[PDB]
Amino acid sequence: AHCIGITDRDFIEGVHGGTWVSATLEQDKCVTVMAPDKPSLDISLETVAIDGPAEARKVCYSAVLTNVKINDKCPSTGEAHLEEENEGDNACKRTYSDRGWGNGCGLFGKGSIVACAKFTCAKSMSLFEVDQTKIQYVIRAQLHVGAKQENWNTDIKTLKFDALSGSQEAEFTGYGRATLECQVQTAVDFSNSYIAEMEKESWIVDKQWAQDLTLPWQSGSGGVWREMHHLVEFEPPHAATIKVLALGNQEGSLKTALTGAMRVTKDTNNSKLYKLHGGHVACRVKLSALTLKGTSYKICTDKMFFVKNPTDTGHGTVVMQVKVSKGAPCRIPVIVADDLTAAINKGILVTVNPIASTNDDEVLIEVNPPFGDSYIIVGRGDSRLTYQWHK
Amino acid sequence: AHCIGITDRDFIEGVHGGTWVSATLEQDKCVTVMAPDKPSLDISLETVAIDGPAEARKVCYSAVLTNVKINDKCPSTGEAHLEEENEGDNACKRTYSDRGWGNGCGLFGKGSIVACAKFTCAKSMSLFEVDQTKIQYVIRAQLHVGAKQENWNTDIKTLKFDALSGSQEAEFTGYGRATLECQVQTAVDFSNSYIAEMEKESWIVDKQWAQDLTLPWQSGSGGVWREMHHLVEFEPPHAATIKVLALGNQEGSLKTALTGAMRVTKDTNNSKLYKLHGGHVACRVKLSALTLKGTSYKICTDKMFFVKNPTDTGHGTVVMQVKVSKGAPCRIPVIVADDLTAAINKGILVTVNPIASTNDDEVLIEVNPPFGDSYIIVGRGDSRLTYQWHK
Amino acid sequence: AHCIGITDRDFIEGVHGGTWVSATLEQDKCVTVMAPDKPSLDISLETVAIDGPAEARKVCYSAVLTNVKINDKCPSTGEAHLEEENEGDNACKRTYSDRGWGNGCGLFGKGSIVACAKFTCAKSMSLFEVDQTKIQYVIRAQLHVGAKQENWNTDIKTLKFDALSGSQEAEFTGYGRATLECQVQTAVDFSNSYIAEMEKESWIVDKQWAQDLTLPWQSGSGGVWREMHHLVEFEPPHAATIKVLALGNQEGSLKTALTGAMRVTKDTNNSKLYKLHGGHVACRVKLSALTLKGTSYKICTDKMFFVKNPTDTGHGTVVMQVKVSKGAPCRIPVIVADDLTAAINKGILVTVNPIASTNDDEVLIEVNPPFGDSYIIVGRGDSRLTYQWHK
Amino acid sequence: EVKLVESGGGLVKPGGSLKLSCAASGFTFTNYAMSWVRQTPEKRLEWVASISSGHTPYYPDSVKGRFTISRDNARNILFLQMSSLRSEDTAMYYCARGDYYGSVYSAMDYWGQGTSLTVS
Amino acid sequence: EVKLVESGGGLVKPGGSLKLSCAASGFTFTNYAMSWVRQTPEKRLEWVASISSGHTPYYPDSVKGRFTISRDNARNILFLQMSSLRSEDTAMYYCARGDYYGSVYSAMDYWGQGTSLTVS
Amino acid sequence: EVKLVESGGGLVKPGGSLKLSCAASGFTFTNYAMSWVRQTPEKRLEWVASISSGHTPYYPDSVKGRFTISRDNARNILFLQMSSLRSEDTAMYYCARGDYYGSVYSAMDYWGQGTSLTVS
Amino acid sequence: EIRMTQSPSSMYASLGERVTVTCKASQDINSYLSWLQQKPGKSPKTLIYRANRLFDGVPSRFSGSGSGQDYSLTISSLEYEDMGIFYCLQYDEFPFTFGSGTKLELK
Amino acid sequence: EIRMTQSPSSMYASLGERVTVTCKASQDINSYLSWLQQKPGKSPKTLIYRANRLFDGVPSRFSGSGSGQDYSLTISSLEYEDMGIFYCLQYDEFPFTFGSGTKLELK
Amino acid sequence: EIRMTQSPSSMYASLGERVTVTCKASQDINSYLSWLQQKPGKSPKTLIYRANRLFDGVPSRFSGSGSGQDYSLTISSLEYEDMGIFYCLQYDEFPFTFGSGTKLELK
Repeated sequence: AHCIGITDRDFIEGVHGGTWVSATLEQDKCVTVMAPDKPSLDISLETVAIDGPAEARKVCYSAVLTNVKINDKCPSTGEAHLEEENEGDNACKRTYSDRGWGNGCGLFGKGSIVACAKFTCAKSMSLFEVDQTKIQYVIRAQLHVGAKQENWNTDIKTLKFDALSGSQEAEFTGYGRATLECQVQTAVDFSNSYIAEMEKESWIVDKQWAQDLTLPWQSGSGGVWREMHHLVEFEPPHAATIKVLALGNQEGSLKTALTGAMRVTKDTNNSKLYKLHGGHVACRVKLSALTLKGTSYKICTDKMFFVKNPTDTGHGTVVMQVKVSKGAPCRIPVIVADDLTAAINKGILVTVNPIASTNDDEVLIEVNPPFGDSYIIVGRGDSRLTYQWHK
Repeated sequence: AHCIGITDRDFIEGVHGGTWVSATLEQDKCVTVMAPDKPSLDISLETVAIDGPAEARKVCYSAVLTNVKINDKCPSTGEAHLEEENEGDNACKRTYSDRGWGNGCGLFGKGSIVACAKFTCAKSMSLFEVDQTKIQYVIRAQLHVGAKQENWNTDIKTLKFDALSGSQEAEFTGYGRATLECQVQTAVDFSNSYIAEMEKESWIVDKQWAQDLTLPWQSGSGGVWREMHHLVEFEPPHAATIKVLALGNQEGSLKTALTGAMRVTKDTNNSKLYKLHGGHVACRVKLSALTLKGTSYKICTDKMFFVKNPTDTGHGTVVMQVKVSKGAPCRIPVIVADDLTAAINKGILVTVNPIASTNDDEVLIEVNPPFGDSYIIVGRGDSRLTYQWHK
Repeated sequence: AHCIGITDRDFIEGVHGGTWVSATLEQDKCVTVMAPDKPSLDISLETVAIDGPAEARKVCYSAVLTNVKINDKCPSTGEAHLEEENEGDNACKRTYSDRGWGNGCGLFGKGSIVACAKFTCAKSMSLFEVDQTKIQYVIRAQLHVGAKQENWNTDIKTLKFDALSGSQEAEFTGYGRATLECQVQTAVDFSNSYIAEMEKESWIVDKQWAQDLTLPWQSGSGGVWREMHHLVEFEPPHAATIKVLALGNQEGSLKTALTGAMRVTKDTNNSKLYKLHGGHVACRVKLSALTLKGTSYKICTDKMFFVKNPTDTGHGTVVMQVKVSKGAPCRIPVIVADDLTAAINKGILVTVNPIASTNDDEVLIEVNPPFGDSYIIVGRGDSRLTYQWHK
Repeated sequence: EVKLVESGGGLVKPGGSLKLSCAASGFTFTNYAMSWVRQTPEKRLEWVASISSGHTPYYPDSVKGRFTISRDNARNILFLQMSSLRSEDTAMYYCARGDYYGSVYSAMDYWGQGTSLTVS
Repeated sequence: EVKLVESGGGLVKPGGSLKLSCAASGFTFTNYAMSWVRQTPEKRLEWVASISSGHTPYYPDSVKGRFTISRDNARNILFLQMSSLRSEDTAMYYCARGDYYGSVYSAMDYWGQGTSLTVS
Repeated sequence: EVKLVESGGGLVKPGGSLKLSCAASGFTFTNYAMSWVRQTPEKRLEWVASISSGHTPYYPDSVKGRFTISRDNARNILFLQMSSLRSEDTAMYYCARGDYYGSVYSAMDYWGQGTSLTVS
Repeated sequence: EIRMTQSPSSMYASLGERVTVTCKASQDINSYLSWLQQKPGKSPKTLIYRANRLFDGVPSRFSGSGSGQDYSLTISSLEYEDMGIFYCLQYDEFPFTFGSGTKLELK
Repeated sequence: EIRMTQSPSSMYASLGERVTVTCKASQDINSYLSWLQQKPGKSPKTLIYRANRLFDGVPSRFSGSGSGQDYSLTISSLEYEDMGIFYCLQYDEFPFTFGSGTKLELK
Repeated sequence: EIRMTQSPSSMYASLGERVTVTCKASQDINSYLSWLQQKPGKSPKTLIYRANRLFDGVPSRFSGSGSGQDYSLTISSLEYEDMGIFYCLQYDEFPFTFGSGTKLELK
């Protein structure tokens, strides 16, 4: 009763009387649990997340330059300098130039020349500091109650998990309980890394990479851009002039290098919640505390009718929908066998008992068929309902 | 001639009928010129000089630090900044210290630290570039007229020389004319060098040395000191705070290193005029236009006497002061000989005629006597005057 | 304890029933003391100092020269003398010059010449001798009371130790006493050395090094300067005169040479108090008079919470800050173990009992997880609080 | 828009103790440094204390052991513990902020409405 | 006092030429930049050219290729080659230094008294 | 007895020249340094010249070249020859000896009776 | 070629009055702008050099302000000694130019 | 340890006219100087944060200037709301310090 | 260049009165100062050739004291040879130079 078509849908079966089992989850997939006489369970990672990591640093992937200003000195007349050179904010560079009498100079030789321009970032990425203690895990769980597919969204459990709350317990109405026990200490190493964001798109990458970026960068809080001479370059001088080049938006180059970095996204609602893809974790669960809600109920042996016919799962099992038109808190027998003689239920009933809980509503059923040809069987007496199946 | 007094004479003798001879002059020494029938001529450097050379650089050799500032950040939370960083006037440095809860720090690890201080040079040397074309030489020239020593400073001739006033001549009353040429374009390499200036003391050194000096420097005027790195150093941070050393006045170190440099001095009469001590020049002279003033005169044969006795020079020659009393415009015989028989003038007369120009006035004589014993003889008859001499 | 903030920490563990332990102490670092059933003690070397050591020597690293005098004699007339020569305050030099008629002399040759100038130290460093008897240690020591980070400054015991004292112990309330026999007699060899004082900077230097310094020097009594020849220099005479040269301020050179010395520091509160930087001390410590104070109190696990969550120290143990508000004075338990099953307390507990001594206040705790990774516990039941750690 | 406002003022017995505080608003509170100043009954101003954005404290020798400044930046609550309060400590007290780089070396910017303190 | 004083105003035929000039005094004139400006009739004030402390000129298209500035260290004299003159260029001209660094890009402090140029 | 006796002071033509002299007595004259000094008619004393016991002369810049000392210690006589004489001076002249250590840098010991210049 | 102007043809003004002028350009100049004053029959004088700060001797009677495209000068407590012509001036691109002129007159 | 002093002191002043107040320190404070004002009872506010530099919102009518060890504030024309007690404050040196303030009033 | 300035010029005092006269020099003179008298119409006389040094035959009623830069005579009793002109003379620096002189009289 969950996990339609999931990219992996693997089974773990507990040893009988084993209070715990362990599982490793990856956000692509889910894992379903068999408990040898207790309702089957299933679990999956909705997300791992950080909220509002610290705004440590910004980097400009593009800038614009304006009002380039220049002056000069004849070779003997000391050395050129200009007000902006003494301050920042202007990415200044200075060098020697050839000059001669024909340039109006007093003498022939190396003069000196200085050039600077106001620098402003056009577009910038931002970086943010991960706190491991601010990591959250959010895990989905659902028990194979056979509830209507629509009801899954109101049935589904979710639990928060983090190092300060390493244990939690799910509860299921009449279906008992199960504890869950996430593992933080070896899941992820984000302490060595920044979150990085550009335009509604973001990645996680290690601090040392960010430190090594050739691009110019900015404090978390102020105006002093720090290394503009990586982005700007100056032509070799002509006799009294230099033209100064802004490199274009490095964005594509940068975004190409990040192509191997793990992707991250903002929430729509909390703009400061960052949700991280590619996450994986280990966890443990107490199986014992679950309950088979309706095993005592009346066996149907009656003319139920199908609502969605037996159809192949993404892997292995078959699924179907059925309801009872007139009945009770009731339960339905299910068998899968080589022959319509049905000598053994060769396959495994996955919802370990599909109780027809009410007159109101259909129930979902899931079965692992055997290899080769087999017959699906539901109900009892001459009133039983059946169809062919294979592997 | 004044060259009698100098600690070192070089002698050069012109070939008969030779229009020119050449000599090399160096400030601590002087030259005397002999020619077979021409009054002997002596020449010397007074000085070589530069006028108001242009400011290449200023260099500080001491500085004082004040208004020292600190800022810090908790280890993961960012990178420290301070407004004063953004202008060179504050001689910044940046570093990290560990911090932890003992520092009140909210987490354990390397906190970022920055610090600054207002920098001022306390005492600075200045540098100036050698315009080789602006070099001047001054040559002192004098003739062995045998004029009294008391008169030398009024008889002596001073000649200017300049890269584009490359020829000059001198005139001596009755003794005629002399003309001089010298290597104003070529005698020194010093366009490769700066004049170095401290308080009332100065040197000349090559540009490369100065440019290599590991000390903060300034150029033009008023601009920010461009190389704070060396004169200021900061301790390791301690107890999440820092304080800043300053190195001592490097003046002594610098003045020690300059011990190999050639020395320079200031004209008290002209703050722009610098005089360079230790230069040398190559020079050439026309002797042809000289004449021996008194040649036509009679001999006195009358009772002259020594105003000052025959006496040793610095140079193995000897000198005398003699006056004729009753007499005439007269040329007086002087002989150095083995015997009072005076068979041969064994040695060389340096003032090629001693002339008593008037009965009132002594005349000064130099001769180069032979090795060993000899007699100096002056005058004739029993009125003769004589003196023993040795080597 | 204050000691948590030290960057360099190491553990001494006493053998069981060792009533004494001992520790070696160094200003850069701290020691922590463990014993099987005792409150842990932290020990740190504080200031090592002298007040008013006696003046050894003063050295003028800069001086100025003025009133310069010259006197001279013609070579035959014997040796020159001067009035100002009569007293050492004028730092005289005597030599010989050329003289001759060209400088008005009566005879050519070497003549006696003499010069003086009053000499005054501009700036001087001073030296002061180490009385080992006057060496005063201060030492900081504090038990792991689990006191709040802030209260460290007030619980801390500060004790002074010197060559006149063996132990001067103190008591910790309820935790009892520890005696402290410091190695006041033995820890340093400085009797062979001076404290060197420059302007607001100072060093310790051996007497030989200092006495070997060539700059002019003066007794601690301030007697007239002894050796000005090493600061004052003289040109070879020009026939009229000698120029006298003051060497520059040497402090830059000397402060360079001092770079190998251990640094020393002035106190502003008493200008005669000098503090030695980076010293060593050791001490013998009694632990048996210590007490685990809290054993009387209960265990309640009564809805405790973190005031500040667990975190790694600078030194690989982990710490946390917690309160039981309301509740009662209580000593809640702490363990680190292999698993959430918590089979073995595989790592070491570093402070043994908390004391929730008043219903409004927090406690600080420290633990030492085992190599690899391990799980931390405080409190009991499903209501217990937990986290995860590496080695 | 930014606002600071004081709390915890009033009266205590001489030698006694208090913990003053301020609530502050409109700025990313971690980034600023902050400080306290007295207006005395003499109507002469005085500096009390400051803390860096790097969470480091500063005091004048008038109170080196007496006050303690502190803040919680996550809750952006600022605190000023005090003890040994003497007659001369009776004054108006205001708190204030520095600048966005937030060294204590800063021209102080905005001041709270103030709260008084007295002893008797 | 720092001073400028213009010279070489007067009258000339169109298409003729003149020396406009000025003397500077009271400062190390070589180190400053220098600049020329005019007020025309119709009560407008207009730049015409400047030179760096480095001997280097700057020109508007109104005058580009007509004129040049020059100066000497020898006497601290400005010159301006009034040339190919044309009817609009009748104005009171002025010169007014530059800045301490020798930037042409600057404000400027002190103005000479100016002189009238006219053309028939 | 230290009697010192100047001679030769008198009238002279402007631009003319003169040689002054003085006779010493009573001490080993060679050992001492000496000086010439002029009492201005408005009563300003002014140093003229001095001479070392090593015959090293000294002069103020005001008479460089124009004046010179010489001495004859075979006869204990001082000379001061001078040229281009100018009515800037019409003083009484005196001379004096220095230290027995014999150096220019001495106070004056004793002065002669003097003789006066005039120029017309 | 930066265009710029300030609007007023003149200010009629009186002793102790406060009066102002404002200028607007074609490009976001870096406050590399000045205001200049000229009483008749003599050369101009420069009051404010970088658009916020004065040269020596210019009295507190004057001040100025602005950013980017927009600037102003103000006079506090005017006097007749301050009357006459006024000009702005840009100088962060080489076609240096003054925009519109204006003037200050007694009422 | 720095101290500061004002040569002026609490006074009446000619409302509407320009007004001046002045301070000196123990030493050079490198223009780390701020000026501030109070009206009785209500909380003080800042005016000048370095010599010749101003907050937003503070009136352009103020300016103060100086250098080294001594400095002065002016307003180029006073206002009834703006006459009050004025304080100056250096903030370079380790213990910060205030210069004793000057009141302004007129009938 | 060196300059001297004796402080008085024209004092009068009784026969046997006590008087101090004093001079400051333009820089250090390190007590290479002398004090001289001209009795009118006859050749000068030498009094003190460094401070704290009586010249030979000068009576003990003359005295004088000094410093780096400022110096004085004191006369304990102006006996009748007092009448005349008193001069200081520096001789540390080779352009030797004199005070103005100063007279004394009875009438």
